[PDB]
Amino acid sequence: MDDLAQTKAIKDQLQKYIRELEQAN
Amino acid sequence: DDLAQTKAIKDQLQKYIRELEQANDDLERAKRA
Amino acid sequence: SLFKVILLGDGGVGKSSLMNRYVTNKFDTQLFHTIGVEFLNKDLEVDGHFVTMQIWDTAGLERFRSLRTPFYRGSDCCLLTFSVDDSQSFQNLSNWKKEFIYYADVKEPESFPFVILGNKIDISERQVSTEEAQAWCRDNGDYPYFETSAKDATNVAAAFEEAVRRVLATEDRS
Amino acid sequence: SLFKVILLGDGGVGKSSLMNRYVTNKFDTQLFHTIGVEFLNKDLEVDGHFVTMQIWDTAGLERFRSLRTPFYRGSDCCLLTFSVDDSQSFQNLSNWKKEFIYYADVKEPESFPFVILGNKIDISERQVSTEEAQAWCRDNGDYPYFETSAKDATNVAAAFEEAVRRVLAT
Ligand SMILES: Nc1nc2c(ncn2[C@@H]2O[C@H](COP(=O)(O)OP(=O)(O)OP(=O)(O)O)[C@@H](O)[C@H]2O)c(=O)[nH]1
Ligand SMILES: Nc1nc2c(ncn2[C@@H]2O[C@H](COP(=O)(O)OP(=O)(O)OP(=O)(O)O)[C@@H](O)[C@H]2O)c(=O)[nH]1
Ligand SMILES: [Mg+2]
Ligand SMILES: [Mg+2]
Repeated sequence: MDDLAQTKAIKDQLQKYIRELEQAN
Repeated sequence: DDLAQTKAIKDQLQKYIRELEQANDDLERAKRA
Repeated sequence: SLFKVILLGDGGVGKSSLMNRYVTNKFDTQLFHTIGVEFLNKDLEVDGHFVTMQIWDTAGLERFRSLRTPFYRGSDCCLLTFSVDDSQSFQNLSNWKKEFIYYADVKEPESFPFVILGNKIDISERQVSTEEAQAWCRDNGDYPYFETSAKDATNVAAAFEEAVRRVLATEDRS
Repeated sequence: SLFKVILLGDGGVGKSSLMNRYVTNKFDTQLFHTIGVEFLNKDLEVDGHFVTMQIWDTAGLERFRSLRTPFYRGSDCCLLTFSVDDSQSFQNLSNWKKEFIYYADVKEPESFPFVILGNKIDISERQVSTEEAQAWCRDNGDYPYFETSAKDATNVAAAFEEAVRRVLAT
């Protein structure tokens, strides 16, 4: 699933980014 | 369809960050006023 | 064939924990709030029928509404989740049904399959009783009601399996 | 195996426009700025070798640094991109090269293949001349230089093909 896996990895990284924006706000 | 569906989620996530980015542009332009 | 089922409910009632218990038989005390949506696949057999269930987990927090709502559409069955230690999460059920009905755009709401979950029954100090939850289910669609614990695994498997039944029952309604 | 080539450079230089032009042969006037990363598969013949390739597209804007840099690992070639109508994008090429090397965690970073792209050469009023870009390429690793137009589809495949040649060389 390296394409699925890779896309999961991108999705996860986007969720990290939101998690840190929200915790400051 | 799992690959297709994950891409849709990522798209929404990216869309959300764009909206969030807009929200902060509003507060920063509020601070400047 | 594939069955999409979706978990809706207030932040922290245990939607993620319910899904991780069912799919991976694990439980986590320090579980992070869901950011947007997640899904997992599980193969099962319900009443002879071999079936793949795609379980959609959503963020309960208000600020993530726009993140979750574009994934309501296409659900065969909705799992409304509240916590028995949280009266507010139970009062909100009407709102979560109304939100699912709008964004998935379910015409024929009178027959669409919902299954209600009172989670965290392992917690002694309850804040919602069994009868008042059972009352609400009888009056707002006559839905199946499951008292569950993601922590203990109580009635978790049964809750998800029942959702497939409700889907099979209306898919056989042609 | 799968050649990974990745596009870095200032926001709005045309990274997503080059990748989309090369892979799907489309160009758009009002593309959204990239949020994080993207990748498209692309398979081709180079000098008669069949090659499987994955083009990675990264956000130019600084606030998205933390989204792009986890994905530098395992890249085979890096395409440093500027716009010829934007002298600031050209001056920042060194900053992009250093950002790649810092996060890419590549063995022997001094011999890693970079290809340099000066995009938007359809625009007549240039801020960066061909000669100064070539001087910089020659003086900062001796990298191959390609002038491109995603808009007019100028020299777009040639840049990605050369990147493949550089990986094959390595
Ligand atoms: N005792 C007990 N605790 C639980 C149970 N389910 C969840 N918890 C705890 O309560 C917290 C909330 O669980 P979540 O699954 O994140 O709740 P949620 O509905 O997913 O919350 P959102 O993701 O914000 O919608 C978790 O950190 C768990 O440790 C349960 O059945 N019993
Ligand atoms: N004339 C001309 N315009 C271009 C060309 N490539 C891109 N543009 C325009 O310049 C803008 C920038 O293109 P993008 O590809 O989005 O730039 P980018 O590097 O992806 O920007 P970030 O996503 O912020 O890194 C686009 O809106 C295009 O209309 C080109 O080759 N010629
Ligand atoms: Mg959750
Ligand atoms: Mg881009």
